[PDB]
Amino acid sequence: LHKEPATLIKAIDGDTVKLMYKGQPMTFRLLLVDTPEFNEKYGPEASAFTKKMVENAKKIEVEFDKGQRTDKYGRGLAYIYADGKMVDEALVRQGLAKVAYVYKGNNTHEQLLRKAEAQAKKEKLNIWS
Ligand SMILES: Cc1cn([C@H]2C[C@H](OP(=O)(O)O)[C@@H](COP(=O)(O)O)O2)c(=O)[nH]c1=O
Ligand SMILES: [Ca+2]
Repeated sequence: LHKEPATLIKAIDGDTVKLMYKGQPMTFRLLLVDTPEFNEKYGPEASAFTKKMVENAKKIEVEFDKGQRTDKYGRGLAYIYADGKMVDEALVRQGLAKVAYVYKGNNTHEQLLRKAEAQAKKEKLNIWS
């Protein structure tokens, strides 16, 4: 896989962000995770966590997987990095997302994320508390 440039336009919630990619605004849905909706338990903390990560970053990057690059809603499907740290993984490591939506062909980072989830759960963090 390859990292490509993007710039933040706006934080949305725990697992969606609006980025400018190839000069066009698009909403990205983070691969292989599910955050709670803002209205649900840990939803606000997930949203805040992603927001801080993306807003504090000097360099945002998009990494597409091998599969589908857009979903049925028009959202970009990619892993998102903030100064080299994957947001998708970080949310899972902190117990603020579950590994989820694992589809054939877009699952390169599955086992990385599962390992993070196991550690969050062992620590009883947030969702796992
Ligand atoms: C993360 C992800 C979501 N989706 C679709 C499946 C779900 O459809 P439904 O809307 O029909 O439930 C929805 C979940 O996204 P959200 O968790 O953002 O709601 O987005 C994909 O198709 N591919 C993906 O990789
Ligand atoms: Ca969600």
